[PDB]
Amino acid sequence: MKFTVEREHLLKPLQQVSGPLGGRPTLPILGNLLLQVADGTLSLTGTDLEMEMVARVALVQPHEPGATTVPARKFFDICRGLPEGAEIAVQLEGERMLVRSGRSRFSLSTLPAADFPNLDDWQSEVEFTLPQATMKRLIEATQFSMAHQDVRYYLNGMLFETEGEELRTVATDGHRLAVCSMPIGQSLPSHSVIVPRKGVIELMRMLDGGDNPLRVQIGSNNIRAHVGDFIFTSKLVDGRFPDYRRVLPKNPDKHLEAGCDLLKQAFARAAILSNEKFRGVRLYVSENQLKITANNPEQEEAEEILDVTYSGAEMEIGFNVSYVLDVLNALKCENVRMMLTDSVSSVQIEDAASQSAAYVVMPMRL
Amino acid sequence: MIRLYPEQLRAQLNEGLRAAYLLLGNDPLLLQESQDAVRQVAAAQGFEEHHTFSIDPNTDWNAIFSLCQAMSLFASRQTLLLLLPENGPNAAINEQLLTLTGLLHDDLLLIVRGNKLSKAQENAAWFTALANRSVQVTCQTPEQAQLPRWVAARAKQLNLELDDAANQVLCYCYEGNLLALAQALERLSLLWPDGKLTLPRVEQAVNDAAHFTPFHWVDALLMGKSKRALHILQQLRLEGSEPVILLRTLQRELLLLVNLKRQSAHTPLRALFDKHRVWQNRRGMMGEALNRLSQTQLRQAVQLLTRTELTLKQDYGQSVWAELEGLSLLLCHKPLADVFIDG
Amino acid sequence: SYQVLARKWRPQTFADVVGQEHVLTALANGLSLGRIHHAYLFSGTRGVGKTSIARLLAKGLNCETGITATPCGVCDNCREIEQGRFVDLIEIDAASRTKVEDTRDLLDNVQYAPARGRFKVYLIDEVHMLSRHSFNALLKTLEEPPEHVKFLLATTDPQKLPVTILSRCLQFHLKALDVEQIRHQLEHILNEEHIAHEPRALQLLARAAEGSLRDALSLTDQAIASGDGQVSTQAVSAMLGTLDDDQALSLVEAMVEANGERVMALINEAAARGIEWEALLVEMLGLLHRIAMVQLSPAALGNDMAAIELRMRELARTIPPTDIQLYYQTLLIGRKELPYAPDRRMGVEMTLLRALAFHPRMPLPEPE
Amino acid sequence: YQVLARKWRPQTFADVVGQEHVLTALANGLSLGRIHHAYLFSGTRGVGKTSIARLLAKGLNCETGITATPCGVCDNCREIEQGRFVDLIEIDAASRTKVEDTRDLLDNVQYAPARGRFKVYLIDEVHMLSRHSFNALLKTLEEPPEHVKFLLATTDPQKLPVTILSRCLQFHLKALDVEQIRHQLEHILNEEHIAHEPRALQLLARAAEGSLRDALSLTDQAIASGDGQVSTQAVSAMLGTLDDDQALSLVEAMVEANGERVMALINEAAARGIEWEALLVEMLGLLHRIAMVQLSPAALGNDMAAIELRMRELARTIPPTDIQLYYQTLLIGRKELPYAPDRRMGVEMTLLRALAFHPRMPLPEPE
Amino acid sequence: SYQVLARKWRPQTFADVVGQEHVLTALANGLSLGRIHHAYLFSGTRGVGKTSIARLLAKGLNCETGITATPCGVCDNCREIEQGRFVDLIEIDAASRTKVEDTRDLLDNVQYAPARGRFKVYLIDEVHMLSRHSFNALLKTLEEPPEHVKFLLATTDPQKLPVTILSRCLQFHLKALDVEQIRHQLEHILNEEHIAHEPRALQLLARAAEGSLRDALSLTDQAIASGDGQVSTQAVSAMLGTLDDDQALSLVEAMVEANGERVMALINEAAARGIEWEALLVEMLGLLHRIAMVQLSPAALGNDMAAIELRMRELARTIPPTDIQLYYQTLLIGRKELPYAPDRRMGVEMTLLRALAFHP
Ligand SMILES: Nc1ncnc2c1ncn2[C@@H]1O[C@H](COP(=O)(O)OP(=O)(O)OP(O)(O)=S)[C@@H](O)[C@H]1O
Ligand SMILES: Nc1ncnc2c1ncn2[C@@H]1O[C@H](COP(=O)(O)OP(=O)(O)OP(O)(O)=S)[C@@H](O)[C@H]1O
Ligand SMILES: Nc1ncnc2c1ncn2[C@@H]1O[C@H](COP(=O)(O)OP(=O)(O)OP(O)(O)=S)[C@@H](O)[C@H]1O
Ligand SMILES: [Mg+2]
Ligand SMILES: [Mg+2]
Ligand SMILES: [Mg+2]
Ligand SMILES: [Zn+2]
Ligand SMILES: [Zn+2]
Ligand SMILES: [Zn+2]
Repeated sequence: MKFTVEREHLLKPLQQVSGPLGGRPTLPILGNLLLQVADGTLSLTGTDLEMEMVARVALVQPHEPGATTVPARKFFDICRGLPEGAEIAVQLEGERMLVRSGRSRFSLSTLPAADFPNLDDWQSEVEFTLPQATMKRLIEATQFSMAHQDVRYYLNGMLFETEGEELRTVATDGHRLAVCSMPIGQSLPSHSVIVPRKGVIELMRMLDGGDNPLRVQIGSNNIRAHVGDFIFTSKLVDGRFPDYRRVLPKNPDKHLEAGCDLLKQAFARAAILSNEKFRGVRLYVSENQLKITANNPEQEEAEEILDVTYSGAEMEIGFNVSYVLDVLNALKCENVRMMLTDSVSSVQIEDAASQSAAYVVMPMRL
Repeated sequence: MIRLYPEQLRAQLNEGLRAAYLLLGNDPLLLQESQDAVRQVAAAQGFEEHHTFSIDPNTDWNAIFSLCQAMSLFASRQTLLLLLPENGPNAAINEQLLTLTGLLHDDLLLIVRGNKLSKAQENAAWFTALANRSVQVTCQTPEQAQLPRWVAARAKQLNLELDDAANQVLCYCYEGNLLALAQALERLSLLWPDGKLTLPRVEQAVNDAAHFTPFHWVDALLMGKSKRALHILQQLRLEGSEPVILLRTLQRELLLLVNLKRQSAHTPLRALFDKHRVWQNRRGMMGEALNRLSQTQLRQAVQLLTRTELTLKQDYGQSVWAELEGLSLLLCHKPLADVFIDG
Repeated sequence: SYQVLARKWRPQTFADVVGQEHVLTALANGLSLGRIHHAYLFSGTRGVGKTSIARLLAKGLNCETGITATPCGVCDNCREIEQGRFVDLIEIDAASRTKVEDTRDLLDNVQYAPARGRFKVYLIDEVHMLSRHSFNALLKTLEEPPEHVKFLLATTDPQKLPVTILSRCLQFHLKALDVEQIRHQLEHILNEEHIAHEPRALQLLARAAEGSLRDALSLTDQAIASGDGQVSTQAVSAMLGTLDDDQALSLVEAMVEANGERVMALINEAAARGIEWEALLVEMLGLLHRIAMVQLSPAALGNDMAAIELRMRELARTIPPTDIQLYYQTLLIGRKELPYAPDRRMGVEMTLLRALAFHPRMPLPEPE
Repeated sequence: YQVLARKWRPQTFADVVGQEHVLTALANGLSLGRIHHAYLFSGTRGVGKTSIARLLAKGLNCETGITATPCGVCDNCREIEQGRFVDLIEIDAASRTKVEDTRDLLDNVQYAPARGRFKVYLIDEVHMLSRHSFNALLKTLEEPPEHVKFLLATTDPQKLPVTILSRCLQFHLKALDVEQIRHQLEHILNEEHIAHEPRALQLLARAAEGSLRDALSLTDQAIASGDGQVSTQAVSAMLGTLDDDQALSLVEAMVEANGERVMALINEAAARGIEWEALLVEMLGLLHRIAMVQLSPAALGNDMAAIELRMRELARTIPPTDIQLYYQTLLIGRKELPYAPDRRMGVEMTLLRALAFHPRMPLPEPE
Repeated sequence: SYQVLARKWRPQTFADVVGQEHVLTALANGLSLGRIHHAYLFSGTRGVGKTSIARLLAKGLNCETGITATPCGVCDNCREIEQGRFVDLIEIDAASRTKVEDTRDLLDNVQYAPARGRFKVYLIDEVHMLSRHSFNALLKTLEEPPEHVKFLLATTDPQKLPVTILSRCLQFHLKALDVEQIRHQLEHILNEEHIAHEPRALQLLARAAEGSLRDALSLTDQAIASGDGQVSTQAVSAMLGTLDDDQALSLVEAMVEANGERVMALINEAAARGIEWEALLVEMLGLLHRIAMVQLSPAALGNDMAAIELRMRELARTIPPTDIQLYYQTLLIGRKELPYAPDRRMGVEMTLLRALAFHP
């Protein structure tokens, strides 16, 4: 084995692969990144067992094929500490790796590549390309509702369901469900898989608004994403995400269309004037009127009156200010329509113009 | 306001669920099975949420309030379980509990698990408020006398056949560890489908896994059964319990016995018992201990205890258990010349 | 290196498991009927098969064939488990993983699905050492685990473990293998390796193992080393004599039978061992106290010790209370005066001689 | 100029004196190739635990191959001899007692050895490790990498967990015999071209109970005291132990109930300038030896052979009861020596106690 | 600046030290021959020259004129060591440096070469106070240290140290200085200090020194302060509470002859005069020992007690030896328990009454 590269090309991919890999490793070899040179490409995998980040770089020097695992921290320190623009030549002698840079030489201990946890040959159940913009929109629309810490492990992540030429993402935390759909354009078999919170966070971190077609591969228990010359593999969280079809109300006859900015500023004023925790704000909606009052039995009622465009039946609902504020933040537009059935039902929020994304929340009982 | 037992709780659930439930006691198996039965009945009724929380000052309450004031998106009529702290509710916990009772909703099914409350802790605002619709299931661990009947009933419910010898072996091996007792019964049922469990059958597939407390050891010494005292000492030693608490518990009763024996020469026992305000159930036990041994004993016992304490916290050795078992045998109707024990 | 017997002779199938018949039958029934509990707790002593049985259960539960009580032993999963490099077989120790951060990481990783196994088995060892926070976290995650995960706990002192863990875990406490089973297993191992041996040597090794197959394997490996590729009675007897540390009991026996030359030989052996002399006196005093208590009540001899049970019983029944009292008093006096003796060795010898062939003139309570 | 203990450390299996059983076992294991992955060494201080461990490490990592007779000339042998062998990891249990430190130590076990054929670990005083450290070490001890060997060592093996004991091959080194210590001292002194006397070597061997390191340290101190020579007088003065003949005469005078000889002997001892407690200890030792001779015939070593016959006479003439009486009187006097007005006064009063309560010939009792 | 006699007269050469001839000879021979060990443990009672001998050895090793048996004491390094300034002579207190970090840095800085001298001497005091883990960690350093560091260990009692430490160290047993050596040293110091002194005062101070020369110097300084700058017999006797009279003999006679009232009156008047009770017990023990000696051999009695000869002789003729031994035993028991009694007077009275209980 032998190859030669420039530290400029390796500073970024090494940082990427070594980013998620932090703290002590469960297995010693998991603390080491596996670098393999073959067919003119050097691929470095910073495996974390649960997640694998692979960065590929191009080799033009007369390298030699070969793979080996080496501790990530000290190798990254060696690459970073060399003079800017210095070329690094890596070779394998015996069980050690020799690094040459001009007048400087280093030796590192390397474990065998066989003991490295092999990426199983599982074939992707559903493979498909997709632009970055659609994926970023889906993540933004269905990331505020997933539970950060819940006993139900399957609700920590969010469920991606591919059906026909459509990809849908549904996220929830026991009170609200946000569902966003996008036509892929290519027919695919039906399949549902739950992606964990950390996996989606890493995925959205990888997104950079580039022109590289993001290729998604959904397997039996693994989800892989190819962006240009970078690979991110995560293990799907098991369980069974509850079906969203039953959650969606059938006929929410009552409708309320109002300026999104007006509701945003009203909720912000209520929150800043009702910073006290607990005591979800009670909103009384009536013909061309919306009065938001603090439920705080002790703090003075900071009632705020707004002139909404509603002209239906009047009622008072004890919502949570933070929940509605976050839901409206997730829907950044000028107008918003909320549809409900009765006093006890799941109010569904949507954009007055677009209806691809649905925000079925429910009121907090009072 | 109905006080019930886990054995008959199934009928109470079947006739109709109640707004408030609370399991009070120390027996782990009884509490666990009562909780499982209540949860299963609730699920059959149509309750899908099984939220569980542990009461502690570090833990917050905003999530609890939000969940009690909110339904479930894909379910309804939640159920909430509260794990009381081992020591018991304090003033802040009392305020939290009365607040919960204030906004308690019928759709929420309240369950409470923890150590049995005391008389002072029994009376409270939230307790009185819930008394209108409170069913409390006593969950105490049955005494040694009540253990054989309990295990016999458990075996009969499992369609097994136990003789006196097998019942005694099970009681000896799993005294105070009824969870392990039930697990052993299940294992024996699986091993022998015939259902007839004779003495070899049980004895060849059991292990000594009983759990005790120092009060049990003091009671055993008072009764005078050497085998039980040695067994409980072995169990406490294997559990890692330090001997200081055992020595203090023994010392309290030893001093009480010495005082009673010395002052009983010309004083009625009843007056002394009334003045000392000792447990009514322990009057006969104290009388038996007093009449079982004379003033010739209770003197080398105190000197032996002092020697044990000195050798414990001055020499810092590991032979404290030997001295403890020697004192245990001494307190029984045994010769115990005391030359070995250096009483 | 030719490997080692303990590593080579790990039981790779349920059929070749020595003893533990009840646990084996229960596990086989559970695997055949398809009923698997959330958590399993293998307890007992060292070198009885807790880890071996746990690994057998893991490989039979994730075998390519399915959930079977007789794993093939040749598929990818079985071979990987035998080699101890199966990704889903997550072996952890409570020793260095009691930290809050490590427990939280384990709990977070539990939710993930197995990589290539039907079940993600967690083989935790020495669970009795888990801190209160870690213990509570384990209880909470065991309250309702995902269907794809399994926990195979392997402790050694269940008394430390509160019964709460048992509230959601099924226990299969192992028992001592007994002398006959250990001897038969040693004979089979030696014959399978074409190793010459004598029956008395195997009997001695089995009796010295003290109900632990791993101890027996280590002892027979030592015998092979000292025996030069052949176990013999003289070699194993010499090895035991070198390794024996029961000098206190032998000294007590010699004192009981008033065998002066035996006492001198045992003292010389102890000096060769170089044990602390005051420690030896304390051990002998404790043995005498235990003998006295056993005489007072047969139950006084706890089951914690079994290698010297017969010796203790015979000594207790033979000697009268007065003789054991005199021995105890003489040993106590010797221990008290040991610091001022010309030498620790000389003090021990003097007190032994006084106990075995003398008697102290007791004081007289002169009338007032 | 270099210390005797360091300079004369064993460099081959032959150089080791005593411990025949462990040496034979290790040699047979290395020759047959049936090498275990975890060896525990036990014994007393200075017996040679570390020496044997380093010899085994040399044998395993020798360039010529795995053998029970390492060459001692290849690079690995020289490096291990100098204590500068990279693969031979000499670890101290007390240095890393917490679980975190031992976990850090075990994290690097998987890596292959630098140049040696095995990554030998030598832990000193392993009993100092905490219970958690032992439990963490259990897994690696049971199934270590094929290129990893553990060589535990501790003076107290009873502190180790039963699991650790069962996971490793135990070798309990025995305290070296007095004759073996004397022979080793004579051999090293002859090799160093140093004059010595048999009595001095006997005294040094007696002083060193079973620890040859103590014998070497005492030999070096005697070399310093005697100005490059080991003379009987120099060793006797350094040890502060007067000749056995004087104590024997003292006890003979004591038993004979003639106090004039006792007074003369103590005056001579005072003139000699010898600490009184040493004299009392010697008298107690002589009494104990007489009692042992009464118990059994072969109770005196060859070192005392020069005065054996005389001693035997005291065994025959003196009953056992009065021997015990004298022993107890001397012991109680030694108990009272620190609180006496003077050491000479204390010893004189103890001897007067012995004479006054003499059974055969009590001191006169004037009313 | 004024300094106490202990600091003023600290030995500065191997010839100024009194006693301990064997250890000094061994050290000098080792330095001369070049056979120097890396671990010198000094064991002995207080005030016998532990620190003094250790500092002298350090000076000899670090002298700029090579390794010399008797350091000159005038070099830069020699003077710095004499003044406690030498950086390479690290004086460590075991009790203070018991924490883990202390020992860890102690064994981590050994690799650094000495700043000034040729040896980085480590003088560890009262080594028995170090923790067991400290000894275990330091075993490796004490076994095969680099050839630039010497460990000097000082402990009041060596048995408390781990056996391994004793194995790896050369033990020097500093013999307790006898009365004659202490008297000679005090006489020399007072003569060199231009202070008048009486032989009786020097003998009493040496006797009260209890084998430690630092205690002797402290007592001399106390007498100087109280004795208006004069070591007079009367001043020393008053300071030390020495009877040196017939009161002790009369009290012993009363004790032997029962007559509790006489013993109580004697103790009461002795307390009124304010004497030292330990001195009284020591005097009684000496008298009883002398009585026993004369019973064994009449010629063993001096002439100093001539004025009380016959009466003393009467005891030797009247008290059987066994009773003398009993009284001596009771007095020693009282001596042992006198510090722990509720009061010194109570302890003495209990001892004397216990002795009174004994009788033929
Ligand atoms: N029941 C058994 N049948 C056959 N071999 C056994 C048995 N128990 C132990 N052995 C042998 O001993 C070796 C180690 O046994 P283990 O199963 O690790 O003991 P253990 O119960 O794990 O002790 P612990 O849990 O570490 S205290 C195995 O590889 C076998 O060679
Ligand atoms: N069995 C032995 N054979 C030969 N020389 C020995 C023997 N034991 C001790 N020595 C000598 O004494 C020195 C000290 O031996 P070591 O083996 O280092 O002592 P040690 O037993 O390792 O110390 P411990 O046990 O950790 S306190 C050696 O360098 C030899 O000179
Ligand atoms: N052997 C001695 N020769 C001369 N002076 C001595 C001797 N021993 C003590 N001294 C005097 O006593 C002073 C202090 O005593 P040290 O020399 O420190 O003895 P020491 O044994 O170190 O005392 P300790 O053990 O620390 S209390 C010295 O400065 C001398 O003046
Ligand atoms: Mg195991
Ligand atoms: Mg060693
Ligand atoms: Mg000093
Ligand atoms: Zn298989
Ligand atoms: Zn070699
Ligand atoms: Zn100089």
